[PDB]
Amino acid sequence: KTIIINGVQFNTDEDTTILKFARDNNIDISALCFLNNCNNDINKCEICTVEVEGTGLVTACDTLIEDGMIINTNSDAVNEKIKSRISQLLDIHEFKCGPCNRRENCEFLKLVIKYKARASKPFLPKDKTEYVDERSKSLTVDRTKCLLCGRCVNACGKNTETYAMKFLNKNGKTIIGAEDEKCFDDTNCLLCGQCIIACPVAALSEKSHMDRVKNALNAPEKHVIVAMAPSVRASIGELFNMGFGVDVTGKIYTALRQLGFDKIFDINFGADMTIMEEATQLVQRIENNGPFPMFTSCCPGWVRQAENYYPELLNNLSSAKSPQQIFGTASKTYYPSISGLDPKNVFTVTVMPCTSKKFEADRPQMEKDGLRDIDAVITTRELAKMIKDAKIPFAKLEDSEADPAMGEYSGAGAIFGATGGVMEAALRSAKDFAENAELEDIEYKQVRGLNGIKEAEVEINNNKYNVAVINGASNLFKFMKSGMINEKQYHFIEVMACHGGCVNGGGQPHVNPKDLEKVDIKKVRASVLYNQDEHLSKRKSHENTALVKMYQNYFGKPGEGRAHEILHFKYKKSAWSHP
Ligand code: 402
Ligand code: SF4
Ligand code: SF4
Ligand code: SF4
Ligand code: SF4
Ligand code: FES
Ligand SMILES: [Mg+2]
Ligand SMILES: [Mg+2]
Repeated sequence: KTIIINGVQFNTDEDTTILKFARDNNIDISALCFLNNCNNDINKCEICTVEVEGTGLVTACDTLIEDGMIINTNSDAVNEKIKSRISQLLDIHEFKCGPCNRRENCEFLKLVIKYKARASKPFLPKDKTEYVDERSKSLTVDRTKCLLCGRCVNACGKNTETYAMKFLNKNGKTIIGAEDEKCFDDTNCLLCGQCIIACPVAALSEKSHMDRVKNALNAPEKHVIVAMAPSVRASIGELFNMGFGVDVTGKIYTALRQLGFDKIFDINFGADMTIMEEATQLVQRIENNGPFPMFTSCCPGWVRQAENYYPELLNNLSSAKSPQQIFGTASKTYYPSISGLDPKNVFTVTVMPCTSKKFEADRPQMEKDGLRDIDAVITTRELAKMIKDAKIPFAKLEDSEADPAMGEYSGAGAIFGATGGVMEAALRSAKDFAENAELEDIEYKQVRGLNGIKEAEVEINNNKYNVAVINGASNLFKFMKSGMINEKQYHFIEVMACHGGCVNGGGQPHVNPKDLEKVDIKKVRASVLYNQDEHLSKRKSHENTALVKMYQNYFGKPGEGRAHEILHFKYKKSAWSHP
């Protein structure tokens, strides 16, 4: 219980690692491959090296403290070891930060500066083509940056339990990649991008849509609509040193105008649309007394999980399009009818916290009359890069508002970005629809928060119903495999692939791992959303006035006829085959 670190004595009953004990006691220990409570078991980076008297050099991140330990974190032996390991990394690292997309927030660069490290022989490949894989609609790899730290492999395992990201033996050398070095899209990968979030450097990235967007903007005849996800207004401010949990909605609208977008709408409008359709489908099922359960279908990471692991549930998914695609569909049909635009000249761009959204947008059948629902999807990070490249002073911009026709949104739509958000929003409408009433108690705190699996009983029209909120792809696996699905009859289930909801999406700003233990990123980003909900006068999707008018004037009644024909999408399992 007694340990000495750099000459300082501590008394403690704690059972923890040297790294965690030292950092709790404000002692600096560097780390690289340690993240998500694990390190690279096979190829330890050893950046967390410390000296334990009587033992030698040990890795602090996976060595437990023991009574009587005398530890030096900053001896010559230690600093030369760490510097040596960083130098070896530089030997396989294309160290050219100028045009690098992690230039502003790279963990490796920070370590190189800290230890004054240099390559024993600079790595300068002639042909990066063999190092880069951009076949995916969603994820790209640049192995000239890869430190083989395993953080993406561990994060895939931890977050999704698919292990789609693996170590591979290629040409007799170790790389990371997909099963058999396939394109990720052709594997059980969810394209959720949690591996990207985990990456300390620029080796993993989103598939860029930025030139699709800039081309559309500069095309004379193109009318470029832009619309951002719920999570974007709660996040993007982090990349302009505005801190965490800042609502920057009004600034984003202003910046998008300054970027030259022709119409400023909002995906939250599409969220209200999804609710209109999905809550209607839920009431339909309640009155048909089936089929049950109905699952949400707005998360393309979860749709891919269902496709790849549970195709028997594909017919249990709501046929309502996701906020992105339903908005997109409306952008090519309703929007011209109220604007005069030639549908073929409309180019619809979304801004998402999500890499999987790019795959969804590019699904061959997400189209009508030769017109894509969505033409481009850029991540939070990409929009930040566009803003910085345009030299727009984001933090000092005035607030503007969205164009109302497809920009208004309710508080129900606003909270989509948090785990349990869709559930809560959908219940607010379904209850009003089924009872043909406008109920006052609308908050469903039971489905909120970061618990991995959330259940609640709701009563609708003198009948009790069972709902569940699955928070993260690994938790969907747990729910199903453990038979939790069978311990009662579920009627409506929300699934999000990313733990925390879209606020923790694969397209979101990276956050430093130590600032990550300072701030709960999942809760602080979500707090912006719930707070908008609390202060909006319209808190149900079906009270959205521009939505109501669009339905009254163009689509008709949700869930039926026109709305069904246009605003819905069904996923179908493959017929039985041998082999
Ligand atoms: N389409 C859509 Fe969604 C909405 O609204 C986003 O835009 Fe999400 C967010 N934020 C993302 O990415 S998707 C999963 N449904 C919940 S939130
Ligand atoms: S990954 Fe980091 S260290 Fe490597 S070139 Fe990019 S910014 Fe520089
Ligand atoms: S995108 Fe998601 S599922 Fe695919 S390798 Fe990365 S973490 Fe795993
Ligand atoms: S892609 Fe990134 S997280 Fe994965 S091993 Fe390479 S450097 Fe580490
Ligand atoms: S939870 Fe949100 S960000 Fe994550 S994969 Fe699903 S839609 Fe994308
Ligand atoms: S951080 Fe401890 S071995 Fe990598
Ligand atoms: Mg370990
Ligand atoms: Mg233009």
